[PDB]
Amino acid sequence: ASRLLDPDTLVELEGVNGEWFDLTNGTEGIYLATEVTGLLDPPVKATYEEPGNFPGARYLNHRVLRRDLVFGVEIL
Amino acid sequence: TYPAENVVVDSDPREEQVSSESGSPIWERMNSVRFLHYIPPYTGEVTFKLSVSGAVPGQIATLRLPRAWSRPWGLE
Amino acid sequence: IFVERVTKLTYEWTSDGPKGWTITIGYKEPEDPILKAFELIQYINSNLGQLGI
Amino acid sequence: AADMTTLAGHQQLWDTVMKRRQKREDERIAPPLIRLWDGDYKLRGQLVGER
Amino acid sequence: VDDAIAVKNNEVNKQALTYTRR
Amino acid sequence: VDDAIAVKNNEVNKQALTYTRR
Amino acid sequence: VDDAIAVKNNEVNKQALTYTRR
Repeated sequence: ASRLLDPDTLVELEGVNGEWFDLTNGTEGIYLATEVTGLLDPPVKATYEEPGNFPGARYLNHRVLRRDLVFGVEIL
Repeated sequence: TYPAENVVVDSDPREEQVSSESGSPIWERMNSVRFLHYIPPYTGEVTFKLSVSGAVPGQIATLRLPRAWSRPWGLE
Repeated sequence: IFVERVTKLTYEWTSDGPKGWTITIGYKEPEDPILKAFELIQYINSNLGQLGI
Repeated sequence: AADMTTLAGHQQLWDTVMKRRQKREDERIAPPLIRLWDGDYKLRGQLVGER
Repeated sequence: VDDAIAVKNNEVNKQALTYTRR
Repeated sequence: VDDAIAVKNNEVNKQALTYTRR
Repeated sequence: VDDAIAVKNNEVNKQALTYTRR
């Protein structure tokens, strides 16, 4: 089959004063740039312990960390 | 009514070796006796001779020898 | 050959196996100076008890 | 018992001493037997699997 | 690091029990 | 790290001799 | 390292005022 991949994805920011930015269409002259880390799953720390002098390790706990999100905006 | 004094024996030296589904402290009455020996690597045919008293026809004991390999592919 | 009596033995085991033995031959003060402070304080509390009698 | 008249028995003596030497090596790296007991000294269990 | 001072502190606390009691 | 704690321990032992006689 | 030992010492010197006076 033949197909253009043009996703429906809309990205908007609402600021601390209630002003808005469309980062997809750029009607405020601002666009999200080609580098994003920290969308999708948040970071997790998983903790394990040694079972004494025996094979492997045992699961203790896991914790979701803060989401550190790194991106750029292109400003015309 | 409690369940019968059915026991699970695990010979692994780390865990409580003898335990019962009734919750009875069957680690007492074992009088310091432990299971001490493993089946060594590359052991072929073995006959396990059990014996029982005070049991009726159709009662079933079981054995497991769980096969744990260092690899997905070989070592036999 | 210096000869004296074994005054202390310490054994240590970890999930990496043995660390072996610490042997003290002859009489030695605690190497940690805080433990030398505790040793003097034990002698004081014993003498302080008898002065109360 | 080894024959001290011939080299074959001197090799058996040497190999007997190397066997004893190896059995001591295995007892170097073996951990103590650890056991826990209550007040009144009843055995609760042997401890294996400590960190 | 704080952890190395904390580990040695814990050893001295277990050896001080030679010399003190409640 | 442990060697720095060991050096400071040796210096304290040498200074404790102002205050002690065995 | 020796800086962290100096910080730990200053904290103990302060806490020892609970238990001492001139």
